[PDB]
Amino acid sequence: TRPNHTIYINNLNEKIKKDELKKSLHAIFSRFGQILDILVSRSLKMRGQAFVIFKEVSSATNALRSMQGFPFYDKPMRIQYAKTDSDIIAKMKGTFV
Amino acid sequence: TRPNHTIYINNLNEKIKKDELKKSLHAIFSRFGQILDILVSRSLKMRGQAFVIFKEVSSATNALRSMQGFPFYDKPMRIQYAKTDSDIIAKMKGTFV
Amino acid sequence: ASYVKFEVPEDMQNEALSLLEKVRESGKVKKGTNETTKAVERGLAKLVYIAEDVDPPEIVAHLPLLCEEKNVPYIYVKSKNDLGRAVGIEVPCASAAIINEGELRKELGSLVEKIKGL
RNA sequence: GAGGGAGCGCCAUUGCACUCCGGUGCGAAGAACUC
Repeated sequence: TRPNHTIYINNLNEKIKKDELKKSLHAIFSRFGQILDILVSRSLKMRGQAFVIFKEVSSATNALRSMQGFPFYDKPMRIQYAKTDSDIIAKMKGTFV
Repeated sequence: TRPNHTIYINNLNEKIKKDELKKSLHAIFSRFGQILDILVSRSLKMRGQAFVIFKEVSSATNALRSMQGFPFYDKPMRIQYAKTDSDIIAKMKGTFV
Repeated sequence: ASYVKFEVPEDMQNEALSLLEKVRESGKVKKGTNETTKAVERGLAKLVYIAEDVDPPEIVAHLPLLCEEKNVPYIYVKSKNDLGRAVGIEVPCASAAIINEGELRKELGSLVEKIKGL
């Protein structure tokens, strides 16, 4: 997929409450640049994805080369770029990715 | 230092509240094995430091080698081993007094 | 003086503030005058505290009369500072309201049944 | 403003704990946050 300032992570641990999950993404991705918003899925039963929205695409691609496969809560993140404005739709629809 | 079940992390970002920080360190350290406890305080003398108590010292040394200098909250952690066993490790060998 | 509709004697005010120091660890109390005005019109309050020395009287002046309209007990206490340390906050507090009868209901029902006799 | 309900700054601190505990301005007379 072509670059985009939002990265789309899945294989996130589903069982983890979501404020904590957002904050733990922040813990590990603030290093790469200003985050406008962290957007996690909901919930618990369906799988786990989240969009982290960087403000500059170079930071997003930085997250992606670096944190690929990193074991977040003992589950290696499968990380790619978000597709054509997937994040703004996922925030609509209600419920939460 | 001699290896130890417990790692001593410092140069942590001190602006972050206690439970958020404990659960961010479980997020990035669970990977290396069972964590018996994570002890953080923000007393004047314990700002910016945390103790992570692994159950097997191999988890501690794999953790200390992998996460060395990892920018947690945009700040490279200093990981070394704890100088003395944590009380709970002490009781598991008992040793505790 | 003078949005106080009735006077109440010191040591009944003091089991009141100490009793409210003890209800936070069984039930639930709402602190500050916006959450207590909201405790009451929601229709949930079971007894509400008003400080006597709040300094634009109008901050709490509507509380006595919007306790009489839907029949909620209320008690006056002298310093907002003591109600502040009573509810557990670190500033002063103009008015509070217990909202859950977690387990001490007899001991406050007595206390209300002392509010009536004035 | 409507919601909301307790934090938000500054100075100092690089500090090895497992009884808790620096200073200080603002904050229930409403912090953060959402709209």
